[PDB]
Amino acid sequence: EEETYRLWKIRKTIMQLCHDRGYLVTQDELDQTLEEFKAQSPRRTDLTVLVAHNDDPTDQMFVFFPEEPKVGIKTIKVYCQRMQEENITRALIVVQQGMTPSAKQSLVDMAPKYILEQFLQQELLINITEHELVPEHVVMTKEEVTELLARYKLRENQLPRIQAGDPVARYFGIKRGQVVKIIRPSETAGRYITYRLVQ
Amino acid sequence: GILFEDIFDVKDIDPEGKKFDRVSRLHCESESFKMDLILDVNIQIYPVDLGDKFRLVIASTLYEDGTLDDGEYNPTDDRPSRADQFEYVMYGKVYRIEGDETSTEAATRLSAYVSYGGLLMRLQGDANNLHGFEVDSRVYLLMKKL
Amino acid sequence: HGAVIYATKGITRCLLNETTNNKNEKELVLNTEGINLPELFKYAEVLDLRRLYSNDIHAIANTYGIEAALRVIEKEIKDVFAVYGIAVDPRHLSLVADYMCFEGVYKPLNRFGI
Amino acid sequence: VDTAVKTSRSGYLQRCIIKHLEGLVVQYDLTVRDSDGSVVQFLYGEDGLDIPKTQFLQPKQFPFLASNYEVIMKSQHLHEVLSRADPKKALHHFRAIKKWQSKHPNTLLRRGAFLSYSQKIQEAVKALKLESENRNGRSPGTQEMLRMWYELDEESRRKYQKKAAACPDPSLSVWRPDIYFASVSETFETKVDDYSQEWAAQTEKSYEKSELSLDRLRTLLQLKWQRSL
Amino acid sequence: RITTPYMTKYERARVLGTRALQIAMCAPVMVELEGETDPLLIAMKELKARKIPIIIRRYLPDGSYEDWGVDELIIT
RNA sequence: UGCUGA
DNA sequence: AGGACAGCGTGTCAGCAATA
Repeated sequence: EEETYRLWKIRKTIMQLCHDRGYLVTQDELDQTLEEFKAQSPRRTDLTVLVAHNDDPTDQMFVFFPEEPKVGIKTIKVYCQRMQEENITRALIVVQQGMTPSAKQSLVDMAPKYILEQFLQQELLINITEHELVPEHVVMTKEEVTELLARYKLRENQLPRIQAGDPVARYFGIKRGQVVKIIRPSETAGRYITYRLVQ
Repeated sequence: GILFEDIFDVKDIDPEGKKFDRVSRLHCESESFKMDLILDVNIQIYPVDLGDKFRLVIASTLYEDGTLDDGEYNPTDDRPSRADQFEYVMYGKVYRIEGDETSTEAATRLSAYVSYGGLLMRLQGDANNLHGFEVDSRVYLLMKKL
Repeated sequence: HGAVIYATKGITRCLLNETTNNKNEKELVLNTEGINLPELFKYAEVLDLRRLYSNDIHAIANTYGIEAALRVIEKEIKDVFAVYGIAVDPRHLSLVADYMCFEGVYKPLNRFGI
Repeated sequence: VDTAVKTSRSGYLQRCIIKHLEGLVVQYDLTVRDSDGSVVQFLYGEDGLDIPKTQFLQPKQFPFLASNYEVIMKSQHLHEVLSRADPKKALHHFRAIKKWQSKHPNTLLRRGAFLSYSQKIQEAVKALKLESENRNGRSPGTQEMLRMWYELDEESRRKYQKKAAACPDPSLSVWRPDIYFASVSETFETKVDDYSQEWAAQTEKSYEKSELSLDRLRTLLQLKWQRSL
Repeated sequence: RITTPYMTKYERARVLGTRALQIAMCAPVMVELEGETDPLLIAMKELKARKIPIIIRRYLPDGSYEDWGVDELIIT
């Protein structure tokens, strides 16, 4: 019954990850304890969640928990079919051992039609975003980046870079070309604000 | 122009143990007032001992006739009636007045710290008779044994 | 000799330095002499995984990001100078760490960084 | 022997460092940029404030600036700068920040509009959602909340948003610390508040006359900050 | 219009240097010198009187510039 | 290259 | 693709003799 503890931690972390992306999540899911998780729900196909977005109610996300410890191209297709038929665009695949290396470039191959993304199970046992040293990241909107570049007379290159595989760019699901504001809690100035172009 | 006058008696010659060369710190205690005095006195010029009395006065002028002091030192002054009934005269400034600690109690006692170049004094007692003092105020400390 | 029964990848030994604080003396620390960040994520109920620290700065930059490696760089330089009583102002280490981590990666300040 | 070898290594370390960080200068927009314009920092020390001038801006050095206030204003800032200062834009920003932080004591509590519309939690758990299963993985009782919130709420007066909005961004970020009076760092204004509260409660029991007021000491400290930039 | 109103120390140094190099090349001194042979003392005398017709052209990191007058600049 | 000085 | 490896690197500060 440690499998259930792992399932509960991963589900809580994914609920927090979905709330930080701006999806409609209730307080109970974010404050759900183990005794009630196991009360509700055992399997790995009824842990799949489907969440809606604050705006764009059609824009929803779908979280998978594949059974195969090493997901492959066929496993990816089997529920890319589910997504294509239910009419969703985004997904999130929590894998237990990894993805066979061809799969990673397949997930990338699926054009903005159906954009997927993978997360290891050991990466979700804790919320890195809740570490002391990790600042708060905020994906800037297309109209705030323009005002930033205009205030500092900048170009989008010539800005600090954040890797597209950064453990906190993968969590906040930030695509390439997006600028993220970062609020460092500084011992010197309190709440220093920086900006990083995702690339 | 007197701000304080009393007759003390030396109780301790140097309790803290810090010992300087020509200076001695006397711990006295007034009579009929029960005021306390800590006084650094140059003992090479003016020897003082235990169980010794002395009349002590603090003033703001040496003329004892109203005229203020000019802040300039002339050893040639022609007004020679300035207080000379006193053997040891000093001249310093008050640098700290602090009401006593006790709260929820009357505790309307004040400690006045005076510096005489480098020789400190502390007068502690009922505030009623330490009103003439105020920080940054120049004062003379006249003394005369008995 | 090089045949080991079983070991967590990267960790060579742990140890619990009982006390690390006087203010809240009750603190306990599980120091280690290897580095494997994910192989500790399984103990989020035994140990505090926020407050996790490592001197690696490439492993932190891979599990937490680059804005979290900036502060590890700064704290490492500060703790290196502290053992001798020296104390460089934080405004200098801030600039050094911001320049090193400018373009998304922990880049060395050497012949290949130019 | 160790002296010789140590110096031999330190020389090379310093040469390498100096050969990479040499082109970083503070610009006229207070941003630390390299030779090609690449923004390294958006504010030098994360607040500006070059080092040598920030020695007396530490607390525990205010009782000195307060004691020597008349000399400091006459010798440097003077009455001219104090009255040519207009602090409204920055002062209002700090009031907004203070109000926000007053309504949110725990600043890591996942603020959100919909999350804020979970206070009916008992309203739903009582009797409403008692009959369902995990339709699409969410819950039987979460779907009732989603339905009540989604379109069964007011069009433009479903303003759970304001109760759940971000803290105003720091003043140095928006209000240009150099040309904007009273726009200081969030850690300096806290120190100034603490010291003003511990200094108005010392004047009361001081037996020495103080001709300085908490709101002249505040302007003094704000000018001494704005000038150490 | 957006940069600091004061005159940085580097600007004071360069303005004094240039005014001194001008005075030394036989330029008219608008400050009523009073027997001093140093052009730098004369340049300081002129800076204190607010008589220097030079235009500090502050360059921003993208090529854009702002032209300030040495008279319209708060000398500390 | 052998010396020497900080 | 697991390696084996060959390949560049720097190194505070000024004088004198003397000699390539």
